[PDB]
Amino acid sequence: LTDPIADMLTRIRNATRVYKESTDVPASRFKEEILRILAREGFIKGYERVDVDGKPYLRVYLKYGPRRQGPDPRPEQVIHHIRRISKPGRRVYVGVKEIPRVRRGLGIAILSTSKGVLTDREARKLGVGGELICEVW
Amino acid sequence: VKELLEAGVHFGHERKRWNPKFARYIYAERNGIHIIDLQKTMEELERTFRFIEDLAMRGGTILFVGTKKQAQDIVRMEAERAGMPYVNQRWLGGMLTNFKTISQRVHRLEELEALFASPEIEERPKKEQVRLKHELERLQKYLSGFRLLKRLPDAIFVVDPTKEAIAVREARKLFIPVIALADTDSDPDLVDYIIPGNDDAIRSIQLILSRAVDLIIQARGGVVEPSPSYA
Amino acid sequence: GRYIGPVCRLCRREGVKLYLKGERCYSPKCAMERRPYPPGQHGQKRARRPSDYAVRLREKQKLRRIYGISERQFRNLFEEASKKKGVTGSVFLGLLESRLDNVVYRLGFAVSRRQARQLVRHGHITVNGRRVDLPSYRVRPGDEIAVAEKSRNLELIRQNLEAMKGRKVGPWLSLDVEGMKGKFLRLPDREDLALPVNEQLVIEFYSR
Amino acid sequence: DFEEKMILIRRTARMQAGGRRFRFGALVVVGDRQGRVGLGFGKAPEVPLAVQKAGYYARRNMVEVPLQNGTIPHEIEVEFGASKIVLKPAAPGTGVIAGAVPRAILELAGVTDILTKELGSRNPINIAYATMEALRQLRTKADVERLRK
RNA sequence: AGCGCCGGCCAACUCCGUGCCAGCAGCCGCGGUAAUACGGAGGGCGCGAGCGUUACCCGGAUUCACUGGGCGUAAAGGGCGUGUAGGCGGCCUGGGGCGUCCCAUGUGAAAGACCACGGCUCAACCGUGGGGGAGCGUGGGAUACGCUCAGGCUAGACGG
RNA sequence: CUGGUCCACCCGUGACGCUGAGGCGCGAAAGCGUGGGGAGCAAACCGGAUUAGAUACCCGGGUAGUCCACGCCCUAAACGAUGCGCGCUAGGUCUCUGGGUCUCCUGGGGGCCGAAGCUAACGCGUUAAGCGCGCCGCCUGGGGAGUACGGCCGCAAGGC
Ligand code: SF4
Ligand SMILES: [Mg+2]
Ligand SMILES: [Mg+2]
Ligand SMILES: [Mg+2]
Ligand SMILES: [Mg+2]
Ligand SMILES: [Mg+2]
Ligand SMILES: [Mg+2]
Ligand SMILES: [Mg+2]
Ligand SMILES: [Mg+2]
Ligand SMILES: [Mg+2]
Ligand SMILES: [Mg+2]
Ligand SMILES: [Mg+2]
Ligand SMILES: [Mg+2]
Ligand SMILES: [Mg+2]
Ligand SMILES: [Mg+2]
Ligand SMILES: [Mg+2]
Ligand SMILES: [Mg+2]
Ligand SMILES: [Mg+2]
Ligand SMILES: [Mg+2]
Ligand SMILES: [Mg+2]
Ligand SMILES: [Mg+2]
Ligand SMILES: [Mg+2]
Ligand SMILES: [Mg+2]
Ligand SMILES: [Mg+2]
Ligand SMILES: [Mg+2]
Ligand SMILES: [Mg+2]
Ligand SMILES: [Mg+2]
Ligand SMILES: [Mg+2]
Ligand SMILES: [Mg+2]
Ligand SMILES: [Mg+2]
Ligand SMILES: [Mg+2]
Ligand SMILES: [Mg+2]
Ligand SMILES: [Mg+2]
Ligand SMILES: [Mg+2]
Ligand SMILES: [Mg+2]
Ligand SMILES: [Mg+2]
Ligand SMILES: [Mg+2]
Ligand SMILES: [Mg+2]
Ligand SMILES: [Mg+2]
Ligand SMILES: [Mg+2]
Ligand SMILES: [Mg+2]
Ligand SMILES: [Mg+2]
Ligand SMILES: [Mg+2]
Ligand SMILES: [Mg+2]
Ligand SMILES: [Mg+2]
Ligand SMILES: [Mg+2]
Ligand SMILES: [Mg+2]
Ligand SMILES: [Mg+2]
Ligand SMILES: [Mg+2]
Ligand SMILES: [Mg+2]
Ligand SMILES: [Mg+2]
Ligand SMILES: [Mg+2]
Ligand SMILES: [Mg+2]
Ligand SMILES: [Mg+2]
Ligand SMILES: [Mg+2]
Ligand SMILES: [Mg+2]
Ligand SMILES: [Mg+2]
Ligand SMILES: [Mg+2]
Ligand SMILES: [Mg+2]
Ligand SMILES: [Mg+2]
Ligand SMILES: [Mg+2]
Ligand SMILES: [Mg+2]
Ligand SMILES: [Mg+2]
Ligand SMILES: [Mg+2]
Ligand SMILES: [Mg+2]
Ligand SMILES: [Mg+2]
Repeated sequence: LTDPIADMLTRIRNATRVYKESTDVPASRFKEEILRILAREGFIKGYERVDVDGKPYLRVYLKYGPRRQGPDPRPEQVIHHIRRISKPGRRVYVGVKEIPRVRRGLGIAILSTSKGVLTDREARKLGVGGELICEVW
Repeated sequence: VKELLEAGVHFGHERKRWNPKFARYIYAERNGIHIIDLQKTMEELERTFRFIEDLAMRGGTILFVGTKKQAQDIVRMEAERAGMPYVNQRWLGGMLTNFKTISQRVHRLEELEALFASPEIEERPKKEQVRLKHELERLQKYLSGFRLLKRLPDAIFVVDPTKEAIAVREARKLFIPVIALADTDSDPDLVDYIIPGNDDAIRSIQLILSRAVDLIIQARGGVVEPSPSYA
Repeated sequence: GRYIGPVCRLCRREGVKLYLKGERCYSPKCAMERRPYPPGQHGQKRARRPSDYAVRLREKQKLRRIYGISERQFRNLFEEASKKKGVTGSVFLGLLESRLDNVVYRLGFAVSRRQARQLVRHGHITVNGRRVDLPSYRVRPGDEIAVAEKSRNLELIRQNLEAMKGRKVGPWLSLDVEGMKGKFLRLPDREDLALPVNEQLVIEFYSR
Repeated sequence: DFEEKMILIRRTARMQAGGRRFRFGALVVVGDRQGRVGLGFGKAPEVPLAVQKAGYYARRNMVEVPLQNGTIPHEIEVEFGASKIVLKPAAPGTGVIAGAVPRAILELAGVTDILTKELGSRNPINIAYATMEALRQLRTKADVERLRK
């Protein structure tokens, strides 16, 4: 394994696309920070720490829309799109004035800064920049 | 309404040839077949019967659809007890999406009903007579229950959605709610109001359809006691 | 310099009345009241479906021919309006409406924009006292436009101001017929101009 | 009722013993310049019948198009079988910057200011379907907040 | 008052002459006896002291794809291993603060680009003022992430 | 004599990993060198038919070669026309091979049908052509052409 953060985001995307209730991911503190940001913004119901085979895991609880009427009744998504930005093979850093605005304000961007893991609006309010982790809308 | 009588007549059906999406209504595999969770059956039945009663109160119509060899008789009597339209022999493709074109045929049916009576005409050539009598037999065979439909219905009652996927497709396309009795080889997403019961045994279908039509009859101010029960 | 040929054919081609002649435009003998089809041999044949480019080109040409401005000046004005802050269509219309010849046509010292151009060019109009002989001069709010003191006793000017004693100028303008002098109050609004033009079509034309 | 704009007409052929026999396909967009737009693709042996059938299909498939000040609430990128459409909101004076097919679809929907680009395959039918899908996926801020909180 | 154009792209159509000739042509293509495509005429369209043509550069070309492409059958997986340099790398704790980010300061000349005002009757042109601006030096701060040092863990890897 | 690989026990080490420009090794058949061998078959070759002709298809013969040792050559529709590693995403069915609580569950291979998804379509679909990350190789209209020239390799044929 080479990218735990991208792996966790892929687990979330794959579990969400089949309307699962919850998905497990190997635990880590940085992953926990990103999950806390996601929960505060309403993209997931929440997360918790559990043990699988004696190993620490994080269980994420997915959230969806109401049932739809028609040929396709599958509910619409709350996480339409989640993408990793900075990668092991190419690191992406932005200053406070290069902070992207995702989806004209409907989406969010997650930043790793010296003040912690922040949303792009949070970082702009604090006037700080750093590594760009991912974008969610 | 039901009160635990479900177990006596049925619990479920179908072995490993299952649809995994049905897993939310399965309890165990004992002989190789899946046993439906009867508490989930009751919980779904409450909602389904509440919706049925609310629809019957407002005067809407329900189209009872069932064409298996285990329901050609139960469906007919149950739907006739309420004076309700039904499809019993074969779903004609487009019976709902092409309702105007298909219902143009019941006009011919009724016109041929007024043709063979003694008063007016018996002077047609005999070969043309046999042609028209073939046409009348086919129209009566395939449209005897469909005749009661004067408009698109407000719900369709289907006894097996896997077997009757074309009817479910037509209903879902037209935004008409679908109620279904479904065993473990069925897709519950396409069914708005599910009853997770066995739909291949005679007594299970009899119980469900009979009590449903009792509720419909009650929703119009009356109590008709006897139903055709056939061991 | 400018277009100096027949002018009713422009109205007949555009399909609408462009009041480019003055008195004859309101007379029954207006060419748009007798032959409302395009000029030439094929003007009375059934029209084919106009393409998108044709529609935008015709709208732009209508707007340009209303003011009698060359395409180079028109495009320079459009790019200038696009540079300015403000809705580019409204800014462009205001910039077009601020030309001196158009301003003195609206004030009533002339009956047509061509006549207003000849009046301005021939030294008959003064802006804030000093004489201006340039039609393209851009009037700013507050500027006073008037007839030259030695030009007040001119028959054409006398008749023009006589015929305007009843007519009322737009809200963005003020006139003193007795004082023979105008005043440019503000940039005209888009609703104040009765222009048979969709300026969105002109903007989209210049986006190509 | 709605304004009707004819987007595409084409003649297709099939073969039999005897030669080619023709059919006409009409792509038609229907809208009221107030938020409703629909697309229809009708095929018929004759052109006026094809246009009539296309309009009939268009009136039975409409989208709600969440307009705001003549523009769209956010940028959108949509793929339909090797065709790609990019839509982006713009200021009230921009106008509609698009190719003929997206321009017709967006103008009949009530969009007055937008920036668009077509990428990949430029087939008009697939571009029109991609435009319709992109208009279907538009969400306002109220929608997303009703979804998340 | 002129120049180009009028088959599609692309705005603007009829008559006569010719007959795979003469000729046109950026691509597709026109012309072989009823040519909106050649030549002329009438008419029309676009610009206008200009209008066309040739040459070259960017665009359209997401057609070298960082933004922003691909490789089963369209062009494209090396015949297969082993492996050097290089590129990338699991969980927890502390130190450093190199990358990274922030603050102050120096530099980033003038002219040019932008914004405002102003002088030539306007404009081109010019004057004044203000703001930006990648990068680099210096001083200070932060430590989430990458790096680095140290100490642990066993889910990767290897061994019995 | 010797390589790989799988399962069970959960015993030891403690991130020791993945990929890999060059390098090195292996690499069907045919072919080449020196010895041996040679039944059958059989390029070239001879004859008979067939045919307008028949430098073929059919028939009768027939030498290298096919076999062995050693040394070269290094190519292919060397194909799953699909690089390797890791993680995640319904199932059903057939089969090979292990462990168990031997109805059945739990590993590792080989096939068929299919969720979601993907694809221009054909089709793929836990043995991905789906969703992702890391590293390598390759493509940029057809022909000229895998040609020419230069360089390296080979006894040659010829290869890169
Ligand atoms: S008389 Fe009529 S047609 Fe002629 S220029 Fe005046 S408005 Fe136009
Ligand atoms: Mg890197
Ligand atoms: Mg359908
Ligand atoms: Mg396409
Ligand atoms: Mg694609
Ligand atoms: Mg293309
Ligand atoms: Mg045209
Ligand atoms: Mg020609
Ligand atoms: Mg010419
Ligand atoms: Mg001729
Ligand atoms: Mg031409
Ligand atoms: Mg000619
Ligand atoms: Mg440009
Ligand atoms: Mg192009
Ligand atoms: Mg480019
Ligand atoms: Mg491009
Ligand atoms: Mg790229
Ligand atoms: Mg490509
Ligand atoms: Mg391929
Ligand atoms: Mg492919
Ligand atoms: Mg090929
Ligand atoms: Mg290619
Ligand atoms: Mg190929
Ligand atoms: Mg290979
Ligand atoms: Mg190959
Ligand atoms: Mg090999
Ligand atoms: Mg090596
Ligand atoms: Mg290796
Ligand atoms: Mg190698
Ligand atoms: Mg190494
Ligand atoms: Mg530092
Ligand atoms: Mg400077
Ligand atoms: Mg001035
Ligand atoms: Mg200055
Ligand atoms: Mg410093
Ligand atoms: Mg690290
Ligand atoms: Mg360590
Ligand atoms: Mg091996
Ligand atoms: Mg151990
Ligand atoms: Mg230890
Ligand atoms: Mg690794
Ligand atoms: Mg390398
Ligand atoms: Mg070999
Ligand atoms: Mg071989
Ligand atoms: Mg050999
Ligand atoms: Mg030999
Ligand atoms: Mg022979
Ligand atoms: Mg012969
Ligand atoms: Mg032989
Ligand atoms: Mg022989
Ligand atoms: Mg021999
Ligand atoms: Mg092979
Ligand atoms: Mg290949
Ligand atoms: Mg490949
Ligand atoms: Mg490789
Ligand atoms: Mg298997
Ligand atoms: Mg299998
Ligand atoms: Mg298969
Ligand atoms: Mg498959
Ligand atoms: Mg398979
Ligand atoms: Mg592919
Ligand atoms: Mg190319
Ligand atoms: Mg070579
Ligand atoms: Mg050579
Ligand atoms: Mg040699
Ligand atoms: Mg070769």
